[PDB]
Amino acid sequence: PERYTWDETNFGSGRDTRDGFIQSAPLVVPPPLNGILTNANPIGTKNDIHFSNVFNSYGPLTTFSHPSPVYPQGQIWDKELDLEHKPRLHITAPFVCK
Amino acid sequence: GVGVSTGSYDNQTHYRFLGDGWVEITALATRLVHLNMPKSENYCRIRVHNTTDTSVKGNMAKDDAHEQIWTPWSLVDANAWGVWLQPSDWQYICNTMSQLNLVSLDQEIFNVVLKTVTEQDSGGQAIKIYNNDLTACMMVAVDSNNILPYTPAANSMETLGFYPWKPTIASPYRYYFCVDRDLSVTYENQEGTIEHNVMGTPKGMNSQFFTIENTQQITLLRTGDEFATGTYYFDTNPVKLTHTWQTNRQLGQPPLLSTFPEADTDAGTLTAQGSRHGATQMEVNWVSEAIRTRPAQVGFCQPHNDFEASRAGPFAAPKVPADVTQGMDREANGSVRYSYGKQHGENWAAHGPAPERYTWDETNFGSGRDTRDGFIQSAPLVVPPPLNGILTNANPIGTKNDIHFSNVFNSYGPLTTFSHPSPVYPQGQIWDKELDLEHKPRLHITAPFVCKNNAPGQMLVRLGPNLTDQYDPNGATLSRIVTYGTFFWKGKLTMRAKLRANTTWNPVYQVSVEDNGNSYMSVTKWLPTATGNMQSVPLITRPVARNTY
Amino acid sequence: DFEASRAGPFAAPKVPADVTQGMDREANGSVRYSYGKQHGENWAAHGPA
Amino acid sequence: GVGVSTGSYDNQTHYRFLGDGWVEITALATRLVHLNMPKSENYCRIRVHNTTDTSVKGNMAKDDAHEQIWTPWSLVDANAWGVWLQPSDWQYICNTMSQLNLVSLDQEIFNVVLKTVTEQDSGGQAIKIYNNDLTACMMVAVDSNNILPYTPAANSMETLGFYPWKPTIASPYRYYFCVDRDLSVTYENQEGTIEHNVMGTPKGMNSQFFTIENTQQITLLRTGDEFATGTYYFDTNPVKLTHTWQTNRQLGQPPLLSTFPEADTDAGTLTAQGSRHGATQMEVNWVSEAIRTRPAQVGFCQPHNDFEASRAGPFAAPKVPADVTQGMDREANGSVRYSYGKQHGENWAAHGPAPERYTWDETNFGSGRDTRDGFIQSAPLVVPPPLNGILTNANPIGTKNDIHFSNVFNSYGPLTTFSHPSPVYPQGQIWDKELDLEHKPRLHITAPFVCKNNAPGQMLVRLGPNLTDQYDPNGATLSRIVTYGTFFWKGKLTMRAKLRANTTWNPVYQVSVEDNGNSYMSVTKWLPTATGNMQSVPLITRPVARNTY
Amino acid sequence: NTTWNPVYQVSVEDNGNSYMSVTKWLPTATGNMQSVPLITRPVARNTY
Amino acid sequence: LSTFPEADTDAGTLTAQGSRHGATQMEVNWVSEAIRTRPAQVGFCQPHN
Amino acid sequence: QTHYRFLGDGWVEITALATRLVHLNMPKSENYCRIRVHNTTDTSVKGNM
DNA sequence: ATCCTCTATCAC
DNA sequence: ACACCAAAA
DNA sequence: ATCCTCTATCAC
DNA sequence: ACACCAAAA
DNA sequence: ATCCTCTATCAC
DNA sequence: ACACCAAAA
DNA sequence: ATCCTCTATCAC
DNA sequence: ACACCAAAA
DNA sequence: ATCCTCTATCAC
DNA sequence: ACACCAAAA
Ligand SMILES: [Ca+2]
Ligand SMILES: [Ca+2]
Ligand SMILES: [Ca+2]
Ligand SMILES: [Ca+2]
Ligand SMILES: [Ca+2]
Ligand SMILES: [Ca+2]
Ligand SMILES: [Ca+2]
Repeated sequence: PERYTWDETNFGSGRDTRDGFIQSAPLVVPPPLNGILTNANPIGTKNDIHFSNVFNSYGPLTTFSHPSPVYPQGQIWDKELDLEHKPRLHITAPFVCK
Repeated sequence: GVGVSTGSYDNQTHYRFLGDGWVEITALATRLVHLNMPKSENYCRIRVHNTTDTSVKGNMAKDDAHEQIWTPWSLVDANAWGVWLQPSDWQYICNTMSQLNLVSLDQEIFNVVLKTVTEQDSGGQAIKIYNNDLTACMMVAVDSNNILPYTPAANSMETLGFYPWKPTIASPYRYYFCVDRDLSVTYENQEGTIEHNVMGTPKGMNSQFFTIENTQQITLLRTGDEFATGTYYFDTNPVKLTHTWQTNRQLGQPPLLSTFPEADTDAGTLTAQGSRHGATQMEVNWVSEAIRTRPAQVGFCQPHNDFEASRAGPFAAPKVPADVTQGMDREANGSVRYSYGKQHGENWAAHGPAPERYTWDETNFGSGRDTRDGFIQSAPLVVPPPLNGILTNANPIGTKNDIHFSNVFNSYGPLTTFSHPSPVYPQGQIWDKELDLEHKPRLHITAPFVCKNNAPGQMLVRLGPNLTDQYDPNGATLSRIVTYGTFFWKGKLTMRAKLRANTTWNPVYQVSVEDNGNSYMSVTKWLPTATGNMQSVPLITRPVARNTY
Repeated sequence: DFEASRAGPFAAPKVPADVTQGMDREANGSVRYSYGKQHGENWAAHGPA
Repeated sequence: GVGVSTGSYDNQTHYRFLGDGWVEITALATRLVHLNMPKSENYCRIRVHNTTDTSVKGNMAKDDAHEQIWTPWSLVDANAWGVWLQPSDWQYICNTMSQLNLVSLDQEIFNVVLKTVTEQDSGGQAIKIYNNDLTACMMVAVDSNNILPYTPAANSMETLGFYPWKPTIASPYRYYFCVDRDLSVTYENQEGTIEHNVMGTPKGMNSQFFTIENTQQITLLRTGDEFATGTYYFDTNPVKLTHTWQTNRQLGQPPLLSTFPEADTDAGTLTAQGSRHGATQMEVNWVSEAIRTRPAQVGFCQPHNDFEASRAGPFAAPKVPADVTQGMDREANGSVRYSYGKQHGENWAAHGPAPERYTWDETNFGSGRDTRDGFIQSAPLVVPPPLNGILTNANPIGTKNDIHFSNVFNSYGPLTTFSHPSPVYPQGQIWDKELDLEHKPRLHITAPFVCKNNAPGQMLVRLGPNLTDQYDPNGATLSRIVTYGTFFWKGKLTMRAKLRANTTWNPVYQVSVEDNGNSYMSVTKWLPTATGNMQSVPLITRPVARNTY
Repeated sequence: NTTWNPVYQVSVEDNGNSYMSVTKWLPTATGNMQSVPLITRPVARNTY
Repeated sequence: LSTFPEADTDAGTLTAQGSRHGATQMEVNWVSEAIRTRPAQVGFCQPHN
Repeated sequence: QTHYRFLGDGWVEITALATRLVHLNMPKSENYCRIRVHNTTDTSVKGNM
């Protein structure tokens, strides 16, 4: 089968794991060592597993953009989960019936 | 056709009282603005790279990389409490009301003054002669449709004077352009190099260049002309004027007493934790205020100094302000630090360029978090936890000594409910536009009022190019008669509040002043000096206790 | 997730859910009630228990 | 009576959408114009002879001989796309519409500024003082009846600024007069002399001398005055916004296939040319796409560098633009070369007087001609032609090595059908007057729109003679107070277009931009510099494929 | 249209090695063709 | 801006981070695009696999 | 076909027309089958899940 | 306040 | 946009 | 375009 | 000139 | 004379 | 303050 | 149930 | 056969 | 005789 | 069950 990867175009919303870092306490001009966790330091003793793979930035002030539709192959509309508490959207498709 | 004023000075504030204790506050702002020729005759796409700082290993959190577009136009922002109300008033409103809300805004420009300067007396010394040109003109325009990007002046303490009897000037219009900056991570000295600290060039897909002239209707103003706004109506949500306290530990039914105090000293007791009724979501066969079930989660844990980065570069993540707690964890519960300066506070007689600063600690108690005491137990709950049976604010993550679960833990979720921040009196921003993102943010920390629909068009101004007898278009760079001007600006801001109701018993915290002391609230602070200098210190908004359940 | 504020410490509430084969109770917020004779109990149950 | 603006700045563009996808585009142009005293106080009948160049043997094609009449008046031409629309817009229109047409024009002058300069400070150094005279006036007039000869400014890149935030000035009014110049033919060095390179004197029968003052109604404008045009209605033919391709070889019924391809590689075959049905106008008993009969002739052969001459002197014959073809035969299919300069493109930071140039290759394919392959066979057609049985682009005419049948062959005729040229975005001319010749030309290469009836009267302007205390009419030549001025010009241009329909399958060529590259279409080109410099590069008009049969 | 500077448009390109090459949305000699996903939202927005 | 470019090459400069006006939610006595206050958070960090 | 109906204020009413020839043969199972699917062949590996 | 060289799209 | 050039624009 | 510390001799 | 001070100015 | 990127709170 | 953004504000 | 590349001789 | 191609067919 | 901290689901 | 919280419930 032929395959195609779709890279979303909502820039300014993306994230570059490499440069993402958490400093500490009381902010310091140039951080020590044990004063900043980076995408190098390993979590739970695994070499390649970093804070990224477990960090969730989401929250109140977290605002973003609805994905886009993909021309051929893409899905158009979709039903909504019958869950008393719904999801802010489906990645499955663009249009979700209210 | 000239020699007759075109407007009228009025910097008053009216409290119109209506029934059921509703109130119609009316803000009157009049101000004298000065303005001189924009150095660049055109639009400049300028870049800014601080290699001088980005090059250091630890330094990144000091990154100022970006590329703005400099417009020869100047903005007229009044979006800052400090511009409308009088110290005392803010007192009054806060000490007396229960809620406040934006209603409508009305702006007005008039009494245009245009002058040119001629540096003469070359036959004697070096003097300067002042005189006004009548034909000369000014230019105004309003981006009502908001085609241009939003540029809040408080976003830089560059709004207008908070002092009426003293003039003021305008911040020049400048806006961001698309680049795609990149910077690597490093610490104190480490080893190797900063692998790559790049900037970048304009991308076809996101290049956006506007021009006041191709977007708005510009109006010419000579001396006798005058300009006036429409009347914008705010479509916003009101802001409570009361702080809260209650935390998950104090929500509803206090446990039942079995032991009653004897004297005003000793306390009382409850029933056996083992043999006590109630509910919990832990397996233990007992009960404690700590583990008892509550309606929802008040406040939540936020990640400390979460510098994240995108094609733009790195930046600190914003975060919902909250009480600092005994833990004095500021950066931990998003307090904010302002750096205002002499048109917005400062003393006045303060020497040097050193700006005055103020950190604001939010008053929504019961919502704060004390990092120290925060801890995660394990599995199957155990009375007193082992060691490898509880992670604390001591244990280090990813091999770093000072980095703990706090700096990466995010408590947020469905049951996580909190309170909208409060406004800061002088220096504070009032309203703000909303991000055009199909999925919005539950609020902005940037300001109190966020417009549900479209928002106040920004008011742009610029002097008109006063030409000389010599002019060649193809000519390198050329002369223009020196010129500058002034004009008054008048604003109208209407608000709606209601009087608070008294129901307690025990009096309650009120914003007050104090005799000549070393007290934060000391009259003298809001008083003139012998030479006439004064400062404006932020004031408490929401002096009175609320209730949340 | 015992968190704490000016009030003191306390366990964070959490949306109940199925426990799963994993029998992870405290993990998917099941709730434990401790009612007593006007609200259940047998009746002939002895002691304050 | 002064100190109050008389008009309003607005350089916007509105797209009014109506049903059936029709559209009403509205162009708004506002511009600041500067103007100084006309050196000649009168009308000058001046002559121009470039003997310095005409004298050489090969040189003639460089002849600039003529005699113009210099009027102390200045023209205000806005007839140039670049003045109305914004880069992006032209994109939009072209990428989205299917046709465009002129509708109406409206001009307006206002906010007059008149100043005099007094060079003083002779008691110190050498300064210049600026100040405005109120009583002073400006003069405007409109040759609505078009008594004066037409003088399109694009006919010289001297129209108005294409950049709004930057001022501009006017081209002075000048027009041709009757002489009867004559020049002989010569090459590289030859022998003998240039037999006679004469100019000549005014002829009684064709002498035509006009004067703004005896032809128009001049209106005086002081500072508080203002002037405004009527509202001209264009009576013109629309311009398609699509290029074509099909050539005589692809018109209608493709021959019948007898052999069908096996794989995406190999091709298919037709039927025996001998044993194939169809029609031709050659005697041969076979058939081939080359000789088959077509509806008519698409495009035609034009004579190369056909310098012809009349009582005026020599000049190159104009010629209907067309595709250049693989043959890259520019001068052969009339592409055009423009030499614009900084108010009309140029970069800006380009050094020296060197003007920037651009050659425009027409996009009406299937209409072009490749000189190389063009050939004439003989009599009675022969399968493979002899030698003296076919004249090619190798064989020389009249004993000159490089002069072939092409340079003298004219393919034009009844069955010769073609396409109207296209407009060029910046720098291009919009409309034009028609020659008052009882027998007209099927179009002008000069511009897209030619007025069927009368046309837009030219707008003339001139400053008024500011006299001194000293004046003698019989006096040789005399003083007048230095003076110069400015004013804004506002134009309104309305157009009508319709949206294109999508019917293909396969997407189609669209005008787009590209990331920071070495690409012709690179955002950066239409962007400001750090000091604020920018250029305007011509853009493709008719990006989309049409159909002609 | 409000910018100045033109803007990204979805277009095709001559017979190349370009992602956007007419030929992709064209039939073969035996009549074969593919459908390649296309860009939705070629044009720059604004969010603030 | 406090420093204006000379030629289409070199860039411009800002004011002293220490001596610059604005607001931030970090304790430092300076200012930088990186730490400055913004309206809200655009995009967010998601857990990998 | 596909029609672009143009209305004022630049609103547009697009109309999609789809016609297609469908083929269909007898459903092998005459009934409803509750079938199961386990890929032990892959689930058994250590890394694979 | 533009209509084909006047006034005068005067020829409406 | 009448108002299309020489009449009945 | 003056009314008792606002708007508002608003309390007429 | 009501219009007077705390209501019904 | 401010309404969500035009004109046009035009959608009243 | 309609006029809440994509329709029938 | 043919009208100038859609619907729509829709522009009657 | 209006219904003539870019408007008011 | 329950309506979001008063009177007052008073805002109907 | 208006009566949805800050206006015109
Ligand atoms: Ca609008
Ligand atoms: Ca005439
Ligand atoms: Ca006239
Ligand atoms: Ca008064
Ligand atoms: Ca408007
Ligand atoms: Ca049909
Ligand atoms: Ca009650």
